[PDB]
Amino acid sequence: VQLVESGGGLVQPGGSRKLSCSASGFAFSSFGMHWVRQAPEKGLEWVAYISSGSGTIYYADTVKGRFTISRDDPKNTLFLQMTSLRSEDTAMYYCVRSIYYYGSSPFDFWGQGTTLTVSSSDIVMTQATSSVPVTPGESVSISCRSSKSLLHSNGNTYLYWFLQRPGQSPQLLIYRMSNLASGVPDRFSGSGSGTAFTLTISRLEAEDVGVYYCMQHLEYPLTFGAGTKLEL
Amino acid sequence: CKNWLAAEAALEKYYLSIFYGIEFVVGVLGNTIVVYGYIWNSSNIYLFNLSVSDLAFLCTLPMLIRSYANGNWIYGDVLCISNRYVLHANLYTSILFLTFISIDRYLIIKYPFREHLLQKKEFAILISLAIWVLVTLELLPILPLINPVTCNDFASSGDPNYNLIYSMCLTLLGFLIPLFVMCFFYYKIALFLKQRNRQVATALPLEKPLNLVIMAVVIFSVLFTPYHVMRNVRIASRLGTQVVINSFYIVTRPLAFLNSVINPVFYFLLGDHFRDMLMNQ
Amino acid sequence: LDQLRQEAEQLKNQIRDARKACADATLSQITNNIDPVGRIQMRTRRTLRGHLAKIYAMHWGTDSRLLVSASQDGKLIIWDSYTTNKVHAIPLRSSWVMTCAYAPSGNYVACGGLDNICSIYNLKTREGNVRVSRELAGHTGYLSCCRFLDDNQIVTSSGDTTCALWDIETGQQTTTFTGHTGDVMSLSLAPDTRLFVSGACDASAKLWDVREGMCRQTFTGHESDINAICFFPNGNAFATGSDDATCRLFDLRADQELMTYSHDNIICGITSVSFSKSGRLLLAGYDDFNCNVWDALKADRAGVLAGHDNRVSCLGVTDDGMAVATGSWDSFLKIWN
Amino acid sequence: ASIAQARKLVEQLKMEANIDRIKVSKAAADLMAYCEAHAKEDPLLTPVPASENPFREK
Amino acid sequence: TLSAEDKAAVERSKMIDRNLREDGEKAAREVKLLLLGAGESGKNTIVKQMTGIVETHFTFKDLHFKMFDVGAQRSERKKWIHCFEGVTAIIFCVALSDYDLVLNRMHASMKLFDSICNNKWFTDTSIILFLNKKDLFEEKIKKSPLTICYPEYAGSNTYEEAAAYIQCQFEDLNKRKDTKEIYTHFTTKNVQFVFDAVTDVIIKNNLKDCGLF
Repeated sequence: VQLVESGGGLVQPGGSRKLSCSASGFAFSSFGMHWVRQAPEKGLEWVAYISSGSGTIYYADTVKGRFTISRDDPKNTLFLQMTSLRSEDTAMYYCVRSIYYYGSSPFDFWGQGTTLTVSSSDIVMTQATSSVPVTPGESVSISCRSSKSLLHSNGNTYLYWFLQRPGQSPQLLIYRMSNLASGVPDRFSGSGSGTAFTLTISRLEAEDVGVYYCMQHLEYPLTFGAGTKLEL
Repeated sequence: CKNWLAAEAALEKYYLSIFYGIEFVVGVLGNTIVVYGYIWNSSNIYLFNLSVSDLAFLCTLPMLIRSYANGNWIYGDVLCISNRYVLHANLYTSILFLTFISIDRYLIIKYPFREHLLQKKEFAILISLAIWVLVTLELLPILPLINPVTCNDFASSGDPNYNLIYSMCLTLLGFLIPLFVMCFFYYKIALFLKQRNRQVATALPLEKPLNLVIMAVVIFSVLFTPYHVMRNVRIASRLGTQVVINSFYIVTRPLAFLNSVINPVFYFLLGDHFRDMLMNQ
Repeated sequence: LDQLRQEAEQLKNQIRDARKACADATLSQITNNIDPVGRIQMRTRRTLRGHLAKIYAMHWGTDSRLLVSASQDGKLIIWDSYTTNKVHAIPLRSSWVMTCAYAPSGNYVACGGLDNICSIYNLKTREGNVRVSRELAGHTGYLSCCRFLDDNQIVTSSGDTTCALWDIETGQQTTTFTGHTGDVMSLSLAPDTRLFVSGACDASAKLWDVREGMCRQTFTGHESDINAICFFPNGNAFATGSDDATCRLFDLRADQELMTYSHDNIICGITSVSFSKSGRLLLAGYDDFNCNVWDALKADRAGVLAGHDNRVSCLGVTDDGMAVATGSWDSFLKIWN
Repeated sequence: ASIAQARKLVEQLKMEANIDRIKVSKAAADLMAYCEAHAKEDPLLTPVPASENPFREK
Repeated sequence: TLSAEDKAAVERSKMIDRNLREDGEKAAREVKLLLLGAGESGKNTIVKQMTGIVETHFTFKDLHFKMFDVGAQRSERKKWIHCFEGVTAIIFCVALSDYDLVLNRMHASMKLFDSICNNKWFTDTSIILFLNKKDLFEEKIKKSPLTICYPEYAGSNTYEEAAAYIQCQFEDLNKRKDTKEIYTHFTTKNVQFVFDAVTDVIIKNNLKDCGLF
């Protein structure tokens, strides 16, 4: 599985540009695709979503109308047409695949992303603790909170946990607040309740160092947390 | 002169009454049993709509029978308009559904697996609704003609000029054009069946289908052409012999109405597969 | 061989005598003490549409929510029974599928049929598409049944009169079970997974030990082919459906028939059988388009599930006992509760 | 001739006859005990309230 | 009322439904044929002109044919013959060299044809009867009279008469002549005959559906 975004560069304010992402090693046609941005010194922010089969499209209020998302299934390529580029649009853009069926793992793979620079209501997710000194071998915990309760009538708690190690794209750890993603060490554990969640690492390894982000998937204007840094 | 004046009234008095009575009983029985048999594909949708139209047409006869027996319309003006309009609209709806039955029968011969879009179930239901609505819309102009004052019939009611124009336009749009379409498609079906009668010499022949396809056109034409022709000449005669024309039109009218009786028999019972299903049902 | 045939007859007589000696009492006499179950009035909670041909097999996932169904339109569909959503639609290389299975882990499904091959599909692929993980070939007759043991072990019965245990990792059949003189039509796997029972067209059912490849016991009494077989939830007994229109309950430890479920108006064969979670019910499918619920201890026809326009080819009761699914040749599965 | 089949039949019948047996009364008692113990655990035998039914059908 | 991921799952289910119905439409317009015949009936050569079931797909004059050779199934037909109840037609192969070639194979072929034709699953399904090896039959009839297989045959031991005798003898095994047809043929002519027979079957089924037959 591989996602390679392309089209990053420098655009003058008020311009337009088109980002692209080439999918490889998986059935691109059957996945839903997301664009997620990250400002050079801030956390993640969901941009747009296109469903498998292009039947559904969503945008963040900050870009709705300025950006448009499209996919070429025969070409296995995902696009993001952007117009009226503002200084706030300067961010690393990632392409994320997400397949939705009973028991699936949305947001399970992230591309490396492209840097884009520009020349000079929503559910609120809170990660108050921005940083936490840590040493290998010690138990650690990340905390999170939400405005609305993410517990839905159907019993699912739509909370997701991501880890972005330095110099890498975010990696899915937990989906729906308790399910450990494939390839993730059993050290990580997803706990929580209605409107309060925590991620715990038992016997922390040195490789478990980076920024831990929380995300909700209850209302489609998807919102991320501020992130929590772990330092050795 | 006097002889015709005296005689031709006896037709309207007794002949129409008894003909419409026997048509009522047998047509209602047949339409009811075929409706029960039907209750799916475009062919079945069209056949069921045809049966429904024929039944609703037949439902309008009892008032006419009673009035002719009494010589007066007992039921009032509102029921006058309703009954006459429903009668004519259901006649022409039946004609259009016969045309579309012929179209569907040609399609199932050209496209044996129902590939064509016209053979889709929902498309057939759409076409049925369109037929009903269109027939109602093109019948609407009858309403100003059939306003009492006596309850005269459609032919002998209203302004003879506008009545003649509307009658001729209705003939063209609702009988002759459907007649030509049906003849064309059934000619194609007959050619297909005669050419493909026996590709293997030992197979059972297609004589019965060919025969039924011929008989459908023959029955439709024979029963409907005289009625329309006589209606048009009767309406024309009111402009600047008349009772003879009226008697002739009287005799043709039950003939044209007889389609509502034959259609269940012909389109469900003479079909061995349908009849076998009907017994088993 | 003549003296050996006489010895075989002597052994048949000895086993008959032993079974008669242990046949002190009938199950009906013992059950006379307990009350009947009230008229079991179930109703269709869901109708699963999408199959365009005759449904031949279905199976529940261990989660009691997902179920796979096989139809001869060449498709395995995995349904979300709670919402009726289709999770997967797996196109088969041979559309003549006659059996399907769901891995207890839920990672794989299997199917087979007239192709004489059991194909295992991987549901949890990283590529996001279900693909064949292996094809188990070696049977010389149609695949009649298949049941997963682990992610790596599957037991399949075939119309070539033999059942076989397979190692999915290598694709070789670890064990071959022989002894049936007719097509093996059904196969039921014990709750402990260490035993399985098969019913064949020779009107007999045999008990096999998976690890030793050994035929422990043989059960007979049906007048026709055994179309279906199911283990009693305790695993100490099993029930068989037959073409002679009777279900029969057999006990492993007593080694003989316990009870027969028949009624005069029932003259057709039985396509599928299944117990309830407690074992007090015995649901059976019939060629007459309806499924009959049987009081397993009193043999009274406790209810009827009449909602199918054609033969009821398969049943299934969730692992939690919450619902019953019945596929049918009318191409609909219905969830009853 | 099928002497191998005859010998295998004899061996299989011998092994089948050797196993010990229990009384059918004991077997029926065990089945009835299992049914009695797990009666209330059976939603099909004892329907659960509409709130606890996953297949509520609205 | 639905969640975001619930709505996405519903969308996925509807996509699967669309694909399923498209595949169903694709399959509905394909001709399905069941190929039968005991032993060396010549089917091994019939299949050439167009480990269990062998499916053969071919197209001829714009018809897609699926042909199912189930001759390798050494199992009880009773348990899987109903799988094919719905095929457009059955192709039955008979070798006319089986008059005296013992397992007298022609009597077994007659028994198999009687079983297949009068099967409850194939009441409407018609039969295409291929009478193969007419060539070798034309010589064998001279050296061996047809009376060896049918002692009651009163006709002359000539090809033209013996072939007709065999044909009528096979066709009289049809006990439901009022609903089923048999298209006998002595073997592109062969595939042309298959095309003709299936076209006739399809047309008659359609005419029955529309009430013209």
